[PDB]
Amino acid sequence: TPADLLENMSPGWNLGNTLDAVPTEGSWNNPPVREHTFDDIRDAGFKSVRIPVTWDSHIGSAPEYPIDTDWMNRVEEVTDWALEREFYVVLNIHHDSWLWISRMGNSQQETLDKLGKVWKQIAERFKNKSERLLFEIVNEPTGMSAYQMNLLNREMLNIIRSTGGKNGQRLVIVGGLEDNKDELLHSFEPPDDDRIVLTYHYYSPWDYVSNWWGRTTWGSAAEISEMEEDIKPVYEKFVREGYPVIIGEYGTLGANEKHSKWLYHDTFVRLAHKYQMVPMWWDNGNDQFDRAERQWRDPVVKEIVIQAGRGVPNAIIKPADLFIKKGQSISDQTVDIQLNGNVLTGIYQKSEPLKEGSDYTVDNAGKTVSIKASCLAKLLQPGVKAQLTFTFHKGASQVMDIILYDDPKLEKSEFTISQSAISGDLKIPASLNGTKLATVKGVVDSTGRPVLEEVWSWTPYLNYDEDFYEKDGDLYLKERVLKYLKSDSTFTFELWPKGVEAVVKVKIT
Repeated sequence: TPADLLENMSPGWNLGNTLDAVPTEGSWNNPPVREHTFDDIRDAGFKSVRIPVTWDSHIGSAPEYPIDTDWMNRVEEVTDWALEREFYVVLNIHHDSWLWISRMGNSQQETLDKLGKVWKQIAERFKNKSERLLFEIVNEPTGMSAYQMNLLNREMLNIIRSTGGKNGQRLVIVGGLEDNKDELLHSFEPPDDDRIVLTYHYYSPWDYVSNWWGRTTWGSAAEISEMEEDIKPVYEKFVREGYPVIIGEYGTLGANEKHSKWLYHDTFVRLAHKYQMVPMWWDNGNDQFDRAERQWRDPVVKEIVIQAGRGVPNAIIKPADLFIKKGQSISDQTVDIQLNGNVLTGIYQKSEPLKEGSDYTVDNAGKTVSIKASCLAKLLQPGVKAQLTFTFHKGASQVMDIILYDDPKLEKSEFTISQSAISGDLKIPASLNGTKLATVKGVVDSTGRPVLEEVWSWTPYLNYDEDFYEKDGDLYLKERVLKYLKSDSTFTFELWPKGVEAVVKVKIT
């Protein structure tokens, strides 16, 4: 049942940008995966792992398309490591989707024949593995009609089932075009098979999860309702008619603001759990778990996923970052808690409890905390001076950073660039003094229009990572942005806390 799949697999995590890298494992930002990484993911409490695999460069010539023996052995080695740790494991065909499977539209007979020969080999090799191994037919398929998609699912499923044995009953994961929710609802037709699982990916709102166009925060009543409105119809059409469902990918993709990130993950994973959908977290190796340091970049959001993935609601504090300016008058500070049914059990500085009464008070409802000013003053150069851990009877703890900040200071605020010597990003050395980068906008000085008008006409706000970023306290404008510059322009780096900014002028010769 869908309930069974949820109990057994929720929550999951993706081994992203690894076996799916191009041309081979280790070609991108992760080295080839080490066995102990699976021990670390198990320590975290994930019940399942998705192992995206890109087969492309390891597939031999027509007509038999033999998969390189060393590659097949490697994929089995990693898959076995995961299975030995009692994970439910999803094995797929990944970036092949746009590398060659998208030739389906223009050359179906040849492409479908090739994919069939590939799936037959994968199915044969993994035929005798535990039922904890699931096959996913193809990641985010594109370049074909909805009819072709349905045909592809049917034909590949038939190939897997025809190998017999344990593959006769193995769960197989199928979706619509682009693993898209709307396609699943409207153009997808379930194969006639009672051992399939449906899938879609979820990354909405795209501009929030990616921090595009200044969308730095998430969590309005409208946004929460829209998220449930995206998910509920898949439950109504499919889950309550008995189809298990896996959300093969979800998560933030560069969004950094802490409260919103925590709220987004708690809300989504709780909705997934509510509607009996298995949520599998996307992590490209730089997003969440640091495999080299063997620690999570944001431990709190991980604990939120682990608890919400088990149907345990998490309490959410606001603010998550408490900004106090150097020199400012220190008053009692209010912390609101969205309890989500939980009860606050204490507030700690590491292992040392704060004293209720003198350090802080709580209202009768237990959801509004006042941190007394003398306590704050004791807790406090700019930077993180303290971390307060809010513990709850159930669910993840919330950690609030106490940050002393001051006005950000730029060594240089005006830069000259020529249109013919542009090569690499523009570095803007800064002393951010405890502040954090939120977003950036760029305006052409003479016209008042967006610097990137040629691509995004409606806004001057830029996109995280592809246009701007912060690194080691310095600010950067990407080469992409510089190439669109025609005359003198002004960039406004908006920081946390809100209202703090740094203005940089760029002169064009």
